[PDB]
Amino acid sequence: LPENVDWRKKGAVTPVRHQGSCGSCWAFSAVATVEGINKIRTGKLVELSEQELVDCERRSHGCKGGYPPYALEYVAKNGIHLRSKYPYKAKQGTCRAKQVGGPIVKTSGVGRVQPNNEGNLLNAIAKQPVSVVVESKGRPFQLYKGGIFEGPCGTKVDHAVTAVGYGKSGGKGYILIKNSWGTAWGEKGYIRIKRAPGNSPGVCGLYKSSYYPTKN
Ligand SMILES: [Hg+2]
Repeated sequence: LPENVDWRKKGAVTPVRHQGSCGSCWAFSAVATVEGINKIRTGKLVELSEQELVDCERRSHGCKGGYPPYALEYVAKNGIHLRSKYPYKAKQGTCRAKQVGGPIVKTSGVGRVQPNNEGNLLNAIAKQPVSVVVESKGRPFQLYKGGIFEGPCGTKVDHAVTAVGYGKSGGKGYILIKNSWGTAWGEKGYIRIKRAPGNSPGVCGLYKSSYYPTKN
């Protein structure tokens, strides 16, 4: 695979956002992967609506969490609106998907990374942004303000974020994660999580559950 990939270098990653007052990480992560395969297949970076998935993705639970593959299923069946035509309110509303103008971004299906294995994950990352899970409940994670993150954390994953790159940095393997906690957190909104090698739940269960949208 390439030894280092950064989708931000590619123009495939939109600015860091903030969830505000809502458990919508599932939606923000599915959004970010969909922006990325979007820019990769079409050349156009656009920002898409997290609020469409909070209000319309009925299998997820709004502002009380959700599941990145369901969201990704949602986009494959229904496509998904411009963040500007269906703006983010940080609470669960009724689904307005029908009433919103602008172009729909559409995908065709969902890719499941075979979990618990480093190279499977990077093979996916080396092709596009991937939705992954992490255990975020640990103080070290919530107070993370930069460096290669090795824990401590457990594998009780509770938070969906987006793998937007991976690489080696003054010799450690990491994965480059876009969080949705604002640019105040971590390295201006990103985290570099230590790569466990081969077959592993990953640092902080980083390998336990990886999905991406398929398109074009
Ligand atoms: Hg979360």
